[PDB]
Amino acid sequence: DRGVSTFSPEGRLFQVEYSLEAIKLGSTAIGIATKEGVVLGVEKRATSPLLESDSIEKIVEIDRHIGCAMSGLTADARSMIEHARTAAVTHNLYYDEDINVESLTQSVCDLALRFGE
Amino acid sequence: TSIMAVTFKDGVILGADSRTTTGAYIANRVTDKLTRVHDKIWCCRSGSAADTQAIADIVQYHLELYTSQYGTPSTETAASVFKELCYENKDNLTAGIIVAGYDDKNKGEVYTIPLGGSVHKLPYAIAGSGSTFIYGYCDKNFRENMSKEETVDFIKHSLSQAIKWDGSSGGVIRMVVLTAAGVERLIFYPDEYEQL
Amino acid sequence: TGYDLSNSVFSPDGRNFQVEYAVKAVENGTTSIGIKCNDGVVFAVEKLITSKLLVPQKNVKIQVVDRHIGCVYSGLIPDGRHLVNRGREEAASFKKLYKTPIPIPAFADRLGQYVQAHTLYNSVRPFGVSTIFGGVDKNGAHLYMLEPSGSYWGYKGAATGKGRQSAKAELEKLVDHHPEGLSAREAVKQAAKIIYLAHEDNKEKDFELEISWCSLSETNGLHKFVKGDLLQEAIDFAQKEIN
Amino acid sequence: GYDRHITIFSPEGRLYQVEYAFKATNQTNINSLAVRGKDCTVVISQKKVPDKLLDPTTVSYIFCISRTIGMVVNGPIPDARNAALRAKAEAAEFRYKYGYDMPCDVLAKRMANLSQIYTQRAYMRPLGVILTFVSVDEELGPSIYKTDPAGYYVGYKATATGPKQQEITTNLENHFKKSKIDHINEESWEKVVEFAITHMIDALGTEFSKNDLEVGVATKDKFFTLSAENIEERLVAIAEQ
Amino acid sequence: SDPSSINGGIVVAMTGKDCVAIACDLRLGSQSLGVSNKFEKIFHYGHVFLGITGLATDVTTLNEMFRYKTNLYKLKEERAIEPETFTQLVSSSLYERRFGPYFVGPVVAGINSKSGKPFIAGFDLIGCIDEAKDFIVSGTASDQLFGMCESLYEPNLEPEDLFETISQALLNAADRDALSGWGAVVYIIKKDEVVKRYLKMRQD
Amino acid sequence: MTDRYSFSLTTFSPSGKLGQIDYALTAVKQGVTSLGIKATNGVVIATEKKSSSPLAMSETLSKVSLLTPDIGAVYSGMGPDYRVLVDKSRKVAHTSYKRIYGEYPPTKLLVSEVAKIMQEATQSGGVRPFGVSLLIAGHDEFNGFSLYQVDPSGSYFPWKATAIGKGSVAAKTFLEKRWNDELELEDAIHIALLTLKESVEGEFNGDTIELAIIGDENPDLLGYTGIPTDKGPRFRKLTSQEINDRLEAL
Amino acid sequence: GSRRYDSRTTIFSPEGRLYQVEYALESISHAGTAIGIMASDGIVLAAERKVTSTLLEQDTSTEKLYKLNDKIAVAVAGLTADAEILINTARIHAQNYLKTYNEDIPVEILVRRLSDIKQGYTQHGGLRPFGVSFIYAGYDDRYGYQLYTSNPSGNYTGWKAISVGANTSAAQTLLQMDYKDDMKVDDAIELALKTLSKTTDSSALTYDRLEFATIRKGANDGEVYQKIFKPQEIKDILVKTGIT
Amino acid sequence: TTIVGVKFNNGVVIAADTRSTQGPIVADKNCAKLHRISPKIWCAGAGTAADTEAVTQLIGSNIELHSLYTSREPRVVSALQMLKQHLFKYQGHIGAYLIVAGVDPTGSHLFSIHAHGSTDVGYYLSLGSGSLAAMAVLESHWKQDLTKEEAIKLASDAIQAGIWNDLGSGSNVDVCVMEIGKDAEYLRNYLTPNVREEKQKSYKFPRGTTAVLKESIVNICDIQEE
Amino acid sequence: NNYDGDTVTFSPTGRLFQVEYALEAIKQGSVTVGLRSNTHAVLVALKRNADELSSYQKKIIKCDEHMGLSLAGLAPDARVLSNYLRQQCNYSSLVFNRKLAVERAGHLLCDKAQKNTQSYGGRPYGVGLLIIGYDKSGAHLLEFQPSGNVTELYGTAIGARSQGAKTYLERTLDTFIKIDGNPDELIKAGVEAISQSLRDESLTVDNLSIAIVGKDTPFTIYDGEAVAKYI
Ligand SMILES: [Cl-]
Ligand SMILES: [Cl-]
Ligand SMILES: [Mg+2]
Repeated sequence: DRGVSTFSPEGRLFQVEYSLEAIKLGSTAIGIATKEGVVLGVEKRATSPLLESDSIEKIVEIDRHIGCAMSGLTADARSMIEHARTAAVTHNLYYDEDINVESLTQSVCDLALRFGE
Repeated sequence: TSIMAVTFKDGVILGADSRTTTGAYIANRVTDKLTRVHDKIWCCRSGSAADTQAIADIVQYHLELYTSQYGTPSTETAASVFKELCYENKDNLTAGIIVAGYDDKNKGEVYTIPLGGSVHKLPYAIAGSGSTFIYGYCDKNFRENMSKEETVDFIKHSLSQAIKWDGSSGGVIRMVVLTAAGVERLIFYPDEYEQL
Repeated sequence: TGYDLSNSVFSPDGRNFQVEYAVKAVENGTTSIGIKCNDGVVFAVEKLITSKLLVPQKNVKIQVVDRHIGCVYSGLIPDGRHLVNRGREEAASFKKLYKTPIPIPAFADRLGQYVQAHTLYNSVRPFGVSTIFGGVDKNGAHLYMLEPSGSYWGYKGAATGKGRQSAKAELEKLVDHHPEGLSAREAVKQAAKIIYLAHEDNKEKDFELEISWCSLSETNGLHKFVKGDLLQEAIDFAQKEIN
Repeated sequence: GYDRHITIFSPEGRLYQVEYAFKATNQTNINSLAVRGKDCTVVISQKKVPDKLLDPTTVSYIFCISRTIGMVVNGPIPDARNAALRAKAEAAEFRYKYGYDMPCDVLAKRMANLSQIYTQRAYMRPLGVILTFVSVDEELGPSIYKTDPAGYYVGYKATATGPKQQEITTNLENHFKKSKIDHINEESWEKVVEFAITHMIDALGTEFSKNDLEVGVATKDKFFTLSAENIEERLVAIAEQ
Repeated sequence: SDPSSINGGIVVAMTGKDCVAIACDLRLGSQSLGVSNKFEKIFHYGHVFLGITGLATDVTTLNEMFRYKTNLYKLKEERAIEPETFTQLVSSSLYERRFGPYFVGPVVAGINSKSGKPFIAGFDLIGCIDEAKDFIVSGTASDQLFGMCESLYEPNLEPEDLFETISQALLNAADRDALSGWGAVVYIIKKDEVVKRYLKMRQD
Repeated sequence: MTDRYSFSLTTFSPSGKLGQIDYALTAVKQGVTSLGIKATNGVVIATEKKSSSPLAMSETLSKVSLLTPDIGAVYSGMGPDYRVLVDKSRKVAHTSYKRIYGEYPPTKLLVSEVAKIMQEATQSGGVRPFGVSLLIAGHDEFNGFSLYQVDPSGSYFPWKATAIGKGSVAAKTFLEKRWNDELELEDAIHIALLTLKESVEGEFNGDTIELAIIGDENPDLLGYTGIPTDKGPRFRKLTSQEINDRLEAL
Repeated sequence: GSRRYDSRTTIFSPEGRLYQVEYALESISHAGTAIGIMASDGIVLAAERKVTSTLLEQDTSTEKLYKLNDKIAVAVAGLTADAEILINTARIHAQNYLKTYNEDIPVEILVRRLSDIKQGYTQHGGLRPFGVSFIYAGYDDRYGYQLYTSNPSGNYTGWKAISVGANTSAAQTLLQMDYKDDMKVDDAIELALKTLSKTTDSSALTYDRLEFATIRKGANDGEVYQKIFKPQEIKDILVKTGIT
Repeated sequence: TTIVGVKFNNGVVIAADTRSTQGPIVADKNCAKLHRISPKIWCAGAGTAADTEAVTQLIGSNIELHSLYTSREPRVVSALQMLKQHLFKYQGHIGAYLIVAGVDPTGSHLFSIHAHGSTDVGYYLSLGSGSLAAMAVLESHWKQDLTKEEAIKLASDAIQAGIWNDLGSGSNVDVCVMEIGKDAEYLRNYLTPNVREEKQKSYKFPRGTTAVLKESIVNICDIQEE
Repeated sequence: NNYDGDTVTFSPTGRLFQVEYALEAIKQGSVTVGLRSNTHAVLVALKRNADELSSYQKKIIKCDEHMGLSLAGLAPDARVLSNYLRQQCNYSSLVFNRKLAVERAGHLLCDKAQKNTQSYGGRPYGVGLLIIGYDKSGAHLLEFQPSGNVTELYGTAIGARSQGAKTYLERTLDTFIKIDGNPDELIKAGVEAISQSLRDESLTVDNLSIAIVGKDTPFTIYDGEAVAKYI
């Protein structure tokens, strides 16, 4: 077939570009940052009325000072959240402090390109 | 054990006794402690017989493989292979080895490798438990560029005294002569060397 | 067909097309040469000045292995560096075990086997470089040239890259006109000339000359770069011959 | 059609990669020959130095595997040297483990088994070489054993390898039909080399100078290659009768 | 501390005319404390009998191990294992644990179903085979058993006579050992019938 | 590097065929004819020594191989594949049996081990099947004399008599007419030579035919005396002369 | 690299089927028919050897019926070599269970273990599945006499009467017609042979083309006996039932 | 244990006693200490009994496979090398002290091997607890150019010296002769100088002497039909 | 075409297409400029934003007190390579108490990128780097390409429209090399150089990113109102 980590002639990774198409099919999530706080909101999008909507968990706590909203193949997010929570708590253990939001985000993004064969 | 290697004008001569002991019992009275690792590179073995045999067997294998690829190895190269084994496995080995060989370019060379795994290039070398009794004699009587007959007498007299005083040394005196002419084996029996 | 899509696949000819495609990368590269002299070897290479912004004498191409071997190559520069890194590991382990510095024929096979190994599997790509290398050992001077296939031979003179045919012709003249041999200082002068003559194949951009040498008399059997007055002397000799 | 790229069976029960490795064997365009004397085994091979820039002393397809065993290769030099290095390692290991020099036929079998593995395992390609091993074995006497990319091997009275092997083979066949013996009835190896060169000249129909040939000789307890001057002396003796 | 004398026990085997006998005591203890008086040490895999003395956990473990191996042997070979072959299997299995051995003293007894020849054998804890013609002994009272067997035994005894000889050898040896006794069992084995007798002995 | 072929190269096709096994059997069909016949007091296995060149010494190439003192083997198909199988077969006879039970394995169980090795080459990653069919003749105390065929798939069947390779279809028909349950070993050797002559084109003599038997114990071939229970190998390879003697009474 | 030559044995089709499993089942449909019939007092296992020869040594031959332990046996349909790999694994599993719990392994537990091994080859590893279907005939003290079948997919089911291999559609119809719950072993023996006799591709059903076995409590008092029928015994039961 | 090896004109002979001990107790009175590595290569073993047997079987197995691979008769130096490398690897923990001898295409050979991996060459050798008693005899009576008959006598005399004078040695004398161009003859119980005298009394008991509690038939047969 | 499926495959003309496609990713990236004198070395980078609400992607990374780089292409690949440099700079300090030479830093990057171009399974790096530094032999500027090729230069530029800045530096070569002991004038020349690669957009306060290292100047990055001076 073809490599999973293959570059296209335009200089983009095929698999990364295809995963972005899957995210476009996902339910909407919106975030707004202010000086008084940051707001996160999501569309639940239940597939049927018999589905108990409160079980749809698309907004998630990472730590007391960090939250997270998701969109796309939401099953894939569970291991990312687990890593984020571990990273946040681990840093508190090592340094007796809250972890910077940027540093937490960077830790999550390090997982992204760890794919291959 | 009484072993020695002596360089001279035409090359180098190795010498050794023939006694192997298990405490005070002589397990072998006709042992051959002069062993061949290459055509004109031989060694004298002292210490554990098992360890020194295993080492010499490996070295012979390395130099056989060296020769197949890069041609005849130097005596220094042979000493380095011995060293690498004795040094890296110093905790588990008890081996005191003297390496001696003949090149046409470098002529006769002698390297001694004691317990630690250090290497020492010398004009002549002595080793083994019986060597202690002849440090004085060998230092006083050694000369550089001796003749073959002079060198044989020097080794014969030296090992004779080492055998006389050391209980772990005895039997026959074996010698191996390494020159451009070839490889000559010599042997000297008690009745000959005791009366010296 | 499809035999050329994968490395280590024999075609119906009995050929490995992937190795033959690696040769095309070598032929695309700059010219590099080697000259065996009386008591040593001389290496020279063409460095294309792509821009004025390149710092002169800084982007060094010729590489030393151990202290007595020089290596130069044409083709994919990174592939050559990878090969030299291995050569340095091979030379280090040889000296570690056997004490003496690695002989040149011994060193030649170490590279040869390694390059040849990269033609045995489809999981690896062949080397995109032809490497000219050599030096002085106990048995004297040796010059070698190693191809992507792993093939190598000893040489009196060697040349590879885009200007290899021009160079080869010049080397052949030296072999005929000097059966008794060529001196080390002569070989440096001739090396400069041959690179300048071979530059006609890369005549669009101007270039920078780089020479090195190992000689028993001139460098005590150690690899050194030709610098300063001796380099300028060779450039002047080269410039005089083209005019 | 990926059954032609890796070593798996085609519908005809064939291994195309093995067959193509046989074709790589003749890429060098060199012919070799091996014969047995009373006390010796001689192997000769064509030497071709096309480039004037080459150092002719380094151009060789004959290898000294051990003190007793020699090997001539028909095929590209990279694969040739690969096989040579391995055979040298195997011969040395054998001596260390089992306490005696590896016989010629046993080494041939070992290398043949290695070649067989490449015909069965997909990730390893066959080597495009035919290996001819020669020695004077201490049990079997003068010995010639030849290995190919298929993993096949067999002993020989005499043998030939290369583009024009068939012409050489028939020439040798016809000689042994006359003499009705399995070897060259000759005391000295010098005359056995002269026989080998003479019958190659007759078979190929070409004359040879000292630099056109390469000769290897196996005697009891050593194998050695002849220099250009040793071959010249051999060519002079042939011309004088 | 000494593994071979924590639990205690003995086994003895003898040959007779077209028959073999194997016997063991029934004691299992924790040093001075007697725990069980029903701990049999003789097992059988088809027509091959195995007695094991020593550390009781290893006795149990080895029985389960040889049951395992003989059941597979039978499935593949389509026949029951013979004493000569089983003897080699025990030696193999024990020597594979050369530097971490089972602390046991096995004894094999049986009759070859094809030749009809009586067969006994003994082992040390690491595999060494003792293939005796007369008798084999094992356990904490092996010295006692050697003395009894070497004096009482005579060749070519009939099954009913052999029973008396082996029973007296065991009983009198066990009574001179603090860690053996508490009951005894004797197997009398013929080519196609096997009788098992529990002996009445002193319970101290 | 690394062997990155961890996947099967033999797979089921839509029709349910395992292609590589079928193709391996085709390679066996092209191979030289070999046969086996079982008698009351022995077994015989035979094949043609198809010499690749008259300069080649065909004695050095052994198509009939001893696996144990009482078990022999012959093949049809790819010779190199056969050679490595014999090496593995001899070794597995020791490692998986003799070193455990102190005796050589019975014919059927050694065959089972060989079959296992050939099955694994049919399913394991990055390998092709063995391109050979084996005929394994042998004797053991409890099963007596026996003859087995082993195919590239790993399947094995016991035979009274059979043939494999080039002219197997004709040879099996010839054996059906001649075989009975009262054959002595000499009668089986005679029938083997008759059957093998049909598939051979050129020279037919002791030097071009390879033939071995599993018969009586050979104390003369044991190499030592002093142990009554050791009576010698039942496997014996017939000499060139011994074959020619029986070709006169043919 | 190597990806080029990978068949990808463990993938779904667009329809949600496992290619290799489906093709393995196609292979098995050409194998000799094997039948299992469960009765109140025992179980019968019958199976047809594939186009044999007169020169095949039958009395020492075994291609269909195998013994897993004293209580459990299997009938094979497919590649014999593949089956023997699994059979030896099953024999070991039974002995492991016996060593651990000191009790004979329950039939279902053994079946599930083998079926799980087959499943693994369809989900991971990139290897081809085993081209084998089993009929398990066994007894234990929980469920008594039991018949199971497993196929390359690793799926297994329990049966009163079942066939695998060739002509199962025709065979299953005939069994469904004449089978009754209060049936006995002697009657089940007759049913098994009559079904093979009608579904066979051969001209006539003879002793040399059959393997036969029974698992009976017809053993002296409360215990179970496995009987692998000999050639002469198969010949006699063929005359008794009136087929030859 | 007393084991010896003696070279002679056209071959080599080895011999051994037949006692096995467990401290001061005799475990086996007729132990077999002469092991066959290959048809014409036999070794005698002293030390740990299971070790000498196992190490001999292993090397003998690998020698057989080697002989089949090379299509050659095995050599003594091959067995010697494989043994010493194995024993050296286990740093003496495998307590096998061997005397290896045999004939092969090279000639007749005699070697000794110690548990730590050291080998020795000789015309006459002895190992074990009775090696000093045996070597005393060998040093007194050995000569160059011995005949087969003289060598067997010397070897068995050396073992007897151990049997009588060493408490670790006893019972019978085993011999193996390996002559060039001949089959090796293994002479089990070549000498039997320690037969037990007749006992003064018979200790056969009256039937019914032993007290029994229970009886029962043991089922050794398989599960039955019907 | 048929020879661009993976990095292990040469084309019939001896080209490695996967490496060339990785080189293409750099051309899509935002422009960045590098230049040096004898005393100082300067990096100037045009940062790119996603939209008006988004931040401007950082282009410059610090590797040590005396070394750092600017990136163009896949930012995560620059993080992997800069992390490797940080470790190598750090290994040199801890083991040898030695600041890593800029030339040797380039050799290490070359060899790391190369392994990804000759092996199956992996992929080439999709980023180009401009490394500046001041070591024992003065100021240095390097250009890294993911093919493995590393080049020491007086000045250069990589990314989209980088040819304009590269020409300007080629004219100004004789002027800016002489700017010794004057950091502000060297930055001015760098800001004027990167301006030749601009179209439509101009240099704003949160758009521009500058870094400098020199004789008595640790590697420091300037962003925000710190670069308003140079606009
Ligand atoms: Cl020694
Ligand atoms: Cl092999
Ligand atoms: Mg009490």
